[PDB]
Amino acid sequence: SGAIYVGNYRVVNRHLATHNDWANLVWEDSSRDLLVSSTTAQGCDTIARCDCQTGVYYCSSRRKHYPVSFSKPSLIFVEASEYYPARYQSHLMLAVGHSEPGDCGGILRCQHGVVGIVSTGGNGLVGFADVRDLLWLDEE
Ligand SMILES: Cc1cc(CNC(=O)c2cn(C)c3ccccc23)on1
Ligand SMILES: [Zn+2]
Repeated sequence: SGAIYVGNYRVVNRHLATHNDWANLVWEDSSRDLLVSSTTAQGCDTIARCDCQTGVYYCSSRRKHYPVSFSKPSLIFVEASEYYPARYQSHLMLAVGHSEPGDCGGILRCQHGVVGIVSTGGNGLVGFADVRDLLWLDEE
């Protein structure tokens, strides 16, 4: 579990969105595994605006933050899971690291801020849904 809290927005994995998230929907994209809902209180997280390929991610199944190198956001084939059939997921970055289904929502960050959240995994790889291209998260 986990979310990004920026301005009056809550960014979560679309497959973990609650009824309250859907009832207060701002934007959602199934191909990116992202859903954004509105909040009453303002958030503390800052979004990175860069093309970094190194950062640190939070792994709840180890209670640890790990430094990783990750690929640029791309269209990648993801194996079938409890939440999606086997399909191509867009704006996805991969790194070598541990992850389990429940690690979804853990933040990946760099020197400029939040880069994305854990979304996929298996076979010693961890995949992150990028949010750096969503410029509207900083305004409105
Ligand atoms: C132990 C162990 C090792 C693994 C292997 N990781 C996985 O299967 C998954 C890791 N993440 C972040 C996912 C998201 C959606 C669906 C599956 C996964 O799972 N349990
Ligand atoms: Zn950066």
